[PDB]
Amino acid sequence: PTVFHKRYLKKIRDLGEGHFGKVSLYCYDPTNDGTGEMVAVKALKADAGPQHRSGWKQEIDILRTLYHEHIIKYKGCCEDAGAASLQLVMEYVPLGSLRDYLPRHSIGLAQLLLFAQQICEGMAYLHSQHYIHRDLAARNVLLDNDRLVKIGDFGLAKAVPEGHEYYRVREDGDSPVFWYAPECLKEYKFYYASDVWSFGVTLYELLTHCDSSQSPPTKFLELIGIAQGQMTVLRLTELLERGERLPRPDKCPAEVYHLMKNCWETEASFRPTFENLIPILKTVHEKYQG
Ligand SMILES: N#C[C@@H]1C[C@H]1C(=O)N[C@@]12C[C@@H]1CN(c1nc(Nc3cnn(CCO)c3)ncc1F)C2
Repeated sequence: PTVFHKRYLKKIRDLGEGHFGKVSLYCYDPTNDGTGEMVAVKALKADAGPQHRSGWKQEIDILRTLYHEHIIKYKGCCEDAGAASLQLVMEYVPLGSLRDYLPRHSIGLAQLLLFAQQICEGMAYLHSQHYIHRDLAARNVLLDNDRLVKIGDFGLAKAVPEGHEYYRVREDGDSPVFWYAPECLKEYKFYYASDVWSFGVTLYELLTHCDSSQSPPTKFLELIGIAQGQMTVLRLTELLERGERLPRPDKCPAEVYHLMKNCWETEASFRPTFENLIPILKTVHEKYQG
């Protein structure tokens, strides 16, 4: 319900961008004095079509209904008269994404597992509200402080229809295929368990400290090759069905690699849920923290 008056919004810097949107850092100063608040403002590009505009209004509604310590805080909206929609105003998460932060800050295994646990808490909460994320990756996990992480973007999140166990996708060029389970790539169905697969890929990112040369697109494209025409996804699907997986990251314990592999079960029903992961991660964290 909170309305931001565009007259007090001063742009500081870009925070991220996608195909049909951009997130920017703004100082919202209704004075000019030191009572200024820093906010993350997400805007839909003016040239976006009806499918993206309807999806935008759904995204804004999704963030309004979500309130959890490991989910970015919705702050309000303001009229985006330039794009003729609304701008989603959220809290500014100061340390940015783990994708940006990890290659520059060598973080201990213990803090990595704490983040892993926190992502699961935020995800079990999202699944309890009957939503699927569809874009769980380290670029979407924001660092507030060294002991606090938040899921910071919901651009692809969808409500799971009432008497159904999955959502039917309709794959696009923006689909994060390298974080996707076989059932998403093949049958065009996204289950709650499909997010658990993406969590396994996010856990692999964290354990590689988000090193570009070890990234899921880099590692999978080395396995598929580049002279494959329109067949990257088909080749990805068949390597996954042969049981090929991203490798064990350097210094990753065998137990945590096994947990990653368990999130990556080909059969979606064999994967743990986010509720199952929480006491497991709690326990593996206490272990390493000690
Ligand atoms: N459309 C579209 C766009 C692609 C979608 C996008 O940018 N989504 C996001 C997850 C990114 C970052 N972001 C946010 N980032 C922050 N903090 C922050 C500080 N430094 N940095 C840059 C190093 O990461 C980011 N606080 C809130 C956010 F909301 C939201």
